Amino acid sequence: YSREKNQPKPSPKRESGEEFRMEKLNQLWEKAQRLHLPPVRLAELHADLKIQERDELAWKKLKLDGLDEDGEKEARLIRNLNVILAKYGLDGKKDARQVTSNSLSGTQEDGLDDPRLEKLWHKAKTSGKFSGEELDKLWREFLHHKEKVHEYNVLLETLSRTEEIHENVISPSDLSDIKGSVLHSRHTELKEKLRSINQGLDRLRRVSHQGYSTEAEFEEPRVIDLWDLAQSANLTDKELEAFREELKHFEAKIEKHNHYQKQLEIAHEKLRHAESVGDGERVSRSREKHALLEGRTKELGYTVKKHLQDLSGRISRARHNEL
Repeated sequence: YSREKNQPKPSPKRESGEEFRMEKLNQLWEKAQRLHLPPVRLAELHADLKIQERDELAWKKLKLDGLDEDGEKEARLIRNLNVILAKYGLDGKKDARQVTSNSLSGTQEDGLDDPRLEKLWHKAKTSGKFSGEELDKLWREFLHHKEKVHEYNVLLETLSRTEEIHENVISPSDLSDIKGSVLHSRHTELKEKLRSINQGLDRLRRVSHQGYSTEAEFEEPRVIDLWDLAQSANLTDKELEAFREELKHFEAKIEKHNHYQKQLEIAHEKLRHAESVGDGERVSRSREKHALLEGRTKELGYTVKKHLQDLSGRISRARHNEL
């Protein structure tokens, strides 16, 4: 009834020892142990890891014999490592960056390859102070767009293939079939995600074209104000009169420049709209005035610069009576 059959139970020996030849591998094994997984899964997972160890030995021996050269074998092993961790989703990481660092560095120098990218990078870097710290921030979002876009495009292109299957896409359906949260939802996500991305790039354009320095770059209430003082700085009547008219014209000139700038901005908007026509009309006329207005603006700034130096020196001191 009992059927003892067998029942071995000899004294225990070596209650501990080394499992894997590597401590690192041993650590991972312990991690799986604490995780606790089904018997079948544990045996299968453990087996796979064992294969990796064996393969490692083989790779070493192959190199010893002298066969590997491209290094694809090692790359395959590395890729598998990431793949296994990726599937398990145990590829956890956190920011910390220890106090010490290799600070070694010594590889190929790279940064900008596409001329278009160099335009924005250099434009800001010089347009103001877009120092690699600020440029880096802009780059954070730049690549962010590249990665997100590739995911949407890559994923779309991925499922796009499963559409021309045996070349067949048509059925007695005005809109296939929608019952809620099916097709319409996908289209909405497409417009929402793409428009968001499109708006994102537009935002970057607006930031670089709008999110820049504001307020007058000069018109300081010090230099110009000082000239205004001139009168209160105790001057002669003749010099005061010539000065009064001189200052009046200076303030009037700057004011006029500002007016042109306003019209220049509006004119620019019209140019963009007119260009949308495609007929090429009004484009030439708008461009002509566009450059002319820009020319006067630049010319005015130049004149002010010279006037600033001339007046600065002459006003330095009304030493020669009427100067």
